[PDB]
Amino acid sequence: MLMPKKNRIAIYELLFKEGVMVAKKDVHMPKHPELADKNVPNLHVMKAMQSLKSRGYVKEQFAWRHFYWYLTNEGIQYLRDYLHLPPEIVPATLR
Amino acid sequence: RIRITLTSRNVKSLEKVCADLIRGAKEKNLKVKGPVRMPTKTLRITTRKTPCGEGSKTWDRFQMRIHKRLIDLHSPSEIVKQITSISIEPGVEVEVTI
Amino acid sequence: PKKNKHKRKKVKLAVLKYYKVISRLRRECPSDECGAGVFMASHFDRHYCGKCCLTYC
Amino acid sequence: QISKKRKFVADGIFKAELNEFLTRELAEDGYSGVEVRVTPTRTEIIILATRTQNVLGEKGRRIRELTAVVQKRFGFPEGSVELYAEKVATRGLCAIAQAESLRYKLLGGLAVRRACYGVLRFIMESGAKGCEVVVSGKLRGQRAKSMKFVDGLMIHSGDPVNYYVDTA
Amino acid sequence: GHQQLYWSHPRKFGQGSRSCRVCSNRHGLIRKYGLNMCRQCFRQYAKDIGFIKL
RNA sequence: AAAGGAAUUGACGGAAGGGCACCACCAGGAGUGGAGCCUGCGGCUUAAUUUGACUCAACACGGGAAACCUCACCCGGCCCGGACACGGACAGGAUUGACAGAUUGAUAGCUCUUUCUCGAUUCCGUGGGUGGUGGUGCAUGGCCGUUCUUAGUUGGUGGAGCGAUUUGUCUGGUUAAUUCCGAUAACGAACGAGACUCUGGCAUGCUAACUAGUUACGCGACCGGUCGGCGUAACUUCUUAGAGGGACAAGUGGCGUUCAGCCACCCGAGAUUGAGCAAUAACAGGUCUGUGAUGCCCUUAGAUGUCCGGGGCUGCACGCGCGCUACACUGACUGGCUCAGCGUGUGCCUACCCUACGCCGGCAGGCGCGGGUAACCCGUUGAACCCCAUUCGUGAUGGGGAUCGGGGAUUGCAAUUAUUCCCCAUGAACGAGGAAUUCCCAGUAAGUGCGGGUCAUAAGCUUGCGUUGAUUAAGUCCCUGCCCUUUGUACA
Ligand SMILES: [Zn+2]
Ligand SMILES: [Zn+2]
Repeated sequence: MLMPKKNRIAIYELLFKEGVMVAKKDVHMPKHPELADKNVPNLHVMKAMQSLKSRGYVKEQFAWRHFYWYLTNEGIQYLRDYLHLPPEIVPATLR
Repeated sequence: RIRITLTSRNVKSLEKVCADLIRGAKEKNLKVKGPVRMPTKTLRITTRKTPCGEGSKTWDRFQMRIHKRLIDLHSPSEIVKQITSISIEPGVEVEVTI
Repeated sequence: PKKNKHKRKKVKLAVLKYYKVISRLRRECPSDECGAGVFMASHFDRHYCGKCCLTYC
Repeated sequence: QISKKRKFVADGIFKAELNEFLTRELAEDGYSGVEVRVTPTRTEIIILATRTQNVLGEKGRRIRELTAVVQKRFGFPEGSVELYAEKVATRGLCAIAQAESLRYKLLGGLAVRRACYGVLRFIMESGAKGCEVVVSGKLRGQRAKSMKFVDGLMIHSGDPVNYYVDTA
Repeated sequence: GHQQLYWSHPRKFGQGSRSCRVCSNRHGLIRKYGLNMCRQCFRQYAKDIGFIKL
């Protein structure tokens, strides 16, 4: 879907920020809970993570109208290349 | 004048930890006034059993009891930290105010 | 019948129609979120910049 | 602030969603149940599993991932949650672990009867008094029916089905 | 679509303003004490919350 | 490619005999059925009057009391939330947003006219998918109802039989009960019943306490007394709630194969308190409309996804059922008086709360300072019926308050097809209901109110709480179902 690049790189920078991703099934929330500042919609995160899923870059669970997203190592090198990084910087799950 | 307030859903763990706390405070002999038994609040939700409403209309009755107690003591208010370190048994939770 | 879809209309190389060669060929939009190159379209009884949705006259 | 009743209800909903989510992720781990113990230095969440080596992932990746997702989803603060794995003594006396084991045997595929008799034989060899396993559904052909596999004795009514009988 | 008429209806004070907190249904809810589950999802997790038949 | 013989278990009968149950009658009570009204269902109309259910085991049932959402359903329109891969496109720009004006029901760049912003996320066809409260509960799970809460069900060693299988589990007595006694080729057991958990009934004996009370005081107020009127030290009777105790057919008389037990009566708080739980195993029972439980089929962009708007489920020559209100003098209407108890109370998601007291109105209400996350404030919960005096005088009357007009307030984005409330007006059958039938055995039926649910507004329904509180039975198989034994089969 046709979003700004800034909200998309804030979404991908959130996933590189902590390593995991949870959304709240929300079609109609105006703002994300963590991402109210940087102005991200929740539909942006959910369809951005489905575009990650449909190539196989994230592992998904859905429980109690909450999403869970677990990043593959294909996503680790992909977020080392799409987000532009020094090669010694690791996600917080590996520290 | 520090009052420790205990709350649980079962009576036996709460009775053991209230007995242990008054034994630890009667071994050091502060002024402790005894456990004051506040009345139990039953949360009852009476739902229907059947998921589509076809049968002979039998009804289902759930409940949960909340047992609410307290102990009140007069002491220095930093002596009081050393009694609430033995009370960490699950169920019962401790709220302290002065 | 049927309701038709909207296709993006194609004016061809209007990028030199923002200038006249030094001297611009259309008038400027006053803005703080826009500016430094942002002009208003001069229609026959109105004047139009896109982002502020501003009409003049 | 908030009531005593609404506090007890909302903590019960926390137990319900935590056990449901941990069942829905952790099929492979031997997940049987969770244990909360809350002290205000650190709030401690203890998972019951029979095989810890699939709980950790790669050098403990998924247990720190689990700490991170419980910190993110329930609104937990930065650094009040850490996550442990307790070893359960008997797999054959927990119905959730054996229910997952029969589920994994039948989902990876087997005869249904030799699966159920391996489960009944292991439960009666582990030291229980009794067992009952019903696998029902489209067993043989396209018409569904009940198939019951029992051994030993079982108590069925009264108050002692609440502490002598484990079900799943 | 337009973001001035799409989902412009008030989702305060409605039967569509509340739903089950587990299974996304709005019918036959249990609103008391902040459960907000429908009755079926009460009866699955009933002993897991602590509501016990006695 | 079996037709047939003998024998066992089961199902079934338009056979014989026992047993149980107020989902049976008998003793009887309140009723129902006839009457207006709320509400569900059958039809009838609609563009739609969505839908599942049709004997208990459908019809106040989907916790379904829908004004929008709900919401499926109709009329018209926006929307990708078609995720990825192959190819077309493309920085001479893939393309997102958009003012005025035609359009529309619309302040939908919806589209067309018109021509600015944005800059590789994005657009074009393929494949594959996604979404469904769309079907089929006759592909299914989970769960629930029902046979059935009736008292049934099964191993081990032993007997009988070549064998399927049988006895154990029965002629009888007894039990609420395959509960027991007794008879006895059976002896010992397991599940169900019972035990068990929760509640009710007792305690001057324990533990006891400014969020609970008693009482001896000290003072204030009123003509020894009254004070819920203001504050102190001893106690745990009243409140709260734990730990143990307690009732066991134990004591007595009688009946009784002197055995199970049954009946009667003292001492006693109490001599069947009530609910949860619930076996073998089955039905083509209901539910794909609780489900991101689902298998397949379906539709998938002039959608059965998804949103916004008017409409619908509420319609009525008409049935059937749950209910409410009454047909009055034990009453009605007006004043006074005095008493409860289960419980609810400021919310991740999210606007939605219990209300004291003072001022203004005849009401719903308006306005402000307060208290409360609860044994603290509403709250001594000053509840209704019942009680004590006034009037009415058997009349369709002052019972009945159905239908029907104008007005005021509250909720809400919005009350028309009146949501609710109050003021005034209007006075319909109905005078105690026929064949059939429903429910019930002690704090019971019934009379009467108060909390919870659903809820922005809220109960003629349901779920509980108490209050006033009886007649009648202490049994039978006549009726209605059901189980069991013997018996017949060409039925499995
Ligand atoms: Zn502008
Ligand atoms: Zn529920």
